Amino acid sequence: GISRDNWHKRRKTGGKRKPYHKKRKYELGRPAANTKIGPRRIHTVRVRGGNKKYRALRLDVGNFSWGSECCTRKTRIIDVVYNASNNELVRTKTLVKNCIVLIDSTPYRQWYESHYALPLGRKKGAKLTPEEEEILNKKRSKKIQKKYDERKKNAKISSLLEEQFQQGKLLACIASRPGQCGRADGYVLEGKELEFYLRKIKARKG
Amino acid sequence: ARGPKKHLKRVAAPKHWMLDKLTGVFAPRPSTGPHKLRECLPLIIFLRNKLKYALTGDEVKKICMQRFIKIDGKVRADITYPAGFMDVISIDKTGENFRLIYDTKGRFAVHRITPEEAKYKLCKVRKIFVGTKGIPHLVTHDARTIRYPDPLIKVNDTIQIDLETGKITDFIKFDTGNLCMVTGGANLGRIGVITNRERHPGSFDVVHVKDANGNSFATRLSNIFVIGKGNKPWISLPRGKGIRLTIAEERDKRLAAKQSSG
Amino acid sequence: PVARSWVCRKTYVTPRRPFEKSRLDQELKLIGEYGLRNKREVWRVKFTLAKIRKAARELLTLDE
Amino acid sequence: MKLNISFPATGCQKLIEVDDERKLRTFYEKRMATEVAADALGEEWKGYVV
Amino acid sequence: DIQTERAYQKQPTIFQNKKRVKLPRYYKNIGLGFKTPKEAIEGTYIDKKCPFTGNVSIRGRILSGVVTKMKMQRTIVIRRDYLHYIRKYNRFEKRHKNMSVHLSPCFRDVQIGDIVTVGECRPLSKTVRFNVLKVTKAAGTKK
RNA sequence: CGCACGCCCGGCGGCGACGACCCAUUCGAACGUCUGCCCUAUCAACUUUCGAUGGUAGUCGCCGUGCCUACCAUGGUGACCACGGGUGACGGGGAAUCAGGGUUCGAUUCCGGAGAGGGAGCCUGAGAAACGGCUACCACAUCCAAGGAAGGCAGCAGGCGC
RNA sequence: GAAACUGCGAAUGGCUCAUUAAAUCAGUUAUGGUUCCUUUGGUCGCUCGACUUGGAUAACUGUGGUAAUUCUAGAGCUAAU
Repeated sequence: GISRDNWHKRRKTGGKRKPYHKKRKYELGRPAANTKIGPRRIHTVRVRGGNKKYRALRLDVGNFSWGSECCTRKTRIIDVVYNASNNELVRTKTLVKNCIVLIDSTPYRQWYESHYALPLGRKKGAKLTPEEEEILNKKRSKKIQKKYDERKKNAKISSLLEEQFQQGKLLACIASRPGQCGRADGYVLEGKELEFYLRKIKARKG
Repeated sequence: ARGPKKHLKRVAAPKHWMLDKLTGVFAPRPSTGPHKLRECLPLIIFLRNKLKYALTGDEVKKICMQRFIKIDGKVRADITYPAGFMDVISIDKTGENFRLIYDTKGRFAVHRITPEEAKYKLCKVRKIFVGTKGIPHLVTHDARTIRYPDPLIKVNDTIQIDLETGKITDFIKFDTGNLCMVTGGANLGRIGVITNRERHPGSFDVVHVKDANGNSFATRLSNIFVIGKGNKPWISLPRGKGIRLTIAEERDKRLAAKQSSG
Repeated sequence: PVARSWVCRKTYVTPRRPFEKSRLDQELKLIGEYGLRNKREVWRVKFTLAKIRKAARELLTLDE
Repeated sequence: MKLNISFPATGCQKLIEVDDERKLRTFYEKRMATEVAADALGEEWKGYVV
Repeated sequence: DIQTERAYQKQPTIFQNKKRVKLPRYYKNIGLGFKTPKEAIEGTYIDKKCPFTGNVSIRGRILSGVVTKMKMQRTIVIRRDYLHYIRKYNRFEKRHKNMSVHLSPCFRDVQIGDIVTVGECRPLSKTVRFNVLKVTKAAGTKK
């Protein structure tokens, strides 16, 4: 059907090839997955050798990684902002590999607070009134507190990250082919990558 | 071709089988196994053509379905099972044991061995490997995977394995000054002492071999088998002892034995 | 695809000039003296000799 | 329009031929696998649904 | 200077967001006695298809032509000359076969006429299968 | 699932058959590298904004790749014969003829390719774009209670036509 | 031990040369850029949380359709690697 072959298109010299055989199967080709954002929907494609290949047609969750301290959590994709290849893949917000998405910052914040015993986001004059957040931020023995005061030293977050946390949504880049593995796994944008992409989103936006 | 091929025509059959033309159209396409299609000896060929125990492929079928023939200490009820190099074929009811090692010419000789020698075989290691728990792995020339080997054995050595346990006893390192039988190319069956190895990064490394009588010949490294340390082979050899004398010498020896018979 | 030979070969060569008096006379003297049945049986022995002489020549040209 | 009429729990069945129009006039514009009362078919078929 | 294309250009193996308190570079010697040149180690360019600072393995053939054209993007046309031997007339005939070959920005200045050594790699584009591995400046070319 | 039936206080296990994610192996397959083909100039310029040659990121595929999307770059080939046209052209191992060179043939039993009336599309399976598989249309064509049913000899024989 | 369900094979073999002019094909190398039934050899108490479970279907039994085909609808009974 959808042919994936070299013999259908002109030689290096601009001379036409006359096809010496009809379409073979291994010269295969199938329609594009076109993965949207919605409730989990995955169809299975049986491929050469009797192996499987999962078509994610809708996805909500995704395994994203805060790379600077090896904090990976399953979060909830909310929307797409910028795609490098094509900008109709933004309009009809398709999930493809290496597209910029926004994710829920809540599992990263929860880990950050429970690891450093310091607040992240939570704007000045934050009423922490359930006060089991204050349990996670206070009430230790002696030597355990020494370990936690030792560690809070190197919890200096990049201001670019700290804004996104306080807004409540982080930028991430999809590192897995979602149309072939049925997964929207990626990494949270940081440093020079983040400054590059934040310029690109603002510039395009206007 | 829309899939794997199952018929092998008699003219396409490997030449070392010495199959006659006017018998049929086909030869026995060897069933998949440890050795390659091209370089094996199918059990029907060895049993019917070489030994002359059977006359037809149906007679060979009638033998091999009584569990008589044992290849490498396991019963093989497949008449086109590929029996290749170094393989040990023990028939119990007759009380006879054969090791398939090459004639001095490019074919398999029918070399009888003793009950005590038909208990092991030499395997050329093909690739060393680490498994899924830092467990080291060997792969041999006859498709055997041996795990937890000796930590010195490397990619071109020879190992002596036992045909009950399938475990490594002793091994011969691939060095200069070690006996090697040549198991591929023009020099097929030539025994000699390794003189040199010539390294070519990206290409096939050629290895110089010295025969007993000062005959020097090269072969690609792949087609060499270290069968002994020094001049001492760890197996028994056919009559000739892998020299491959010239055609003028073979004539002289033939008509010497002829005229002596008279 | 059958189990047959197809390996046949002519064992004689007809001479170029069909009516040379000296050649007719030569061949009849062989036919009569030895009681051959026809010319072919003489041309056959010419051809076998011609092959042997060719193989001798082709080895004699090779350096000793 | 013959009727292949089978009783399951009995496990017996019979071909019963029809040539009264009015009997069949109910069955029309139904779909397959719907229970329909045979009270109308004949007086031996009374309180029956097929 | 770099990152002209819409997607962010990085050597994808090296990680550049290690928390602290120069950028590192990934490269390799590509075997067969080729000196991984100085620009590979001390450049700041990004290339998928550089044999030194990229994901291509050199294996198979090692051929050599003369640089003919340098008018396409990180690619050049070399011209390979040989003598084909006709059998009937016991003489040769001068033939040629020019191939599109991938030039890394590693080799900073090559001039049309320079001698190139090329290593076979996987197919890089429609017609590109070879990589420039060392350049030998054409006869003289000092001034 | 099948044969052998066992070894102590209701205790107590060997040969095989079948099956299985992964690994190597065997059989391959697939897409690439370098060099190689007949006649033709009454075929000298050809290819490209609907892929032509490259770059980046995707899509798809068993995988590498303009294979195909989007945005960029102006490239690729050519008197060393490109582009186009012709073949009573499937390629090769080989065959006939020969002093030495050579010329002509190779549908034809071995290897490789392509096709099953002409194109196209697919199910099942490890492997098929299969035709002694299915689904359409084009050409032909069989059987009809006229509503419908069924086709594929360039398999072995055999019939018409040529 | 017929039938039927299941498993495997039917992609090989055979036939012809219409296509096809760097295409096919031949020698030479690459997969460090892939898939692989079958075979042979490894693996298969590596995991920390029932002395054998379930509801259908065929062959079979019976009731039928249209002129027709290797068309098959309906009912009752029963299996599994």
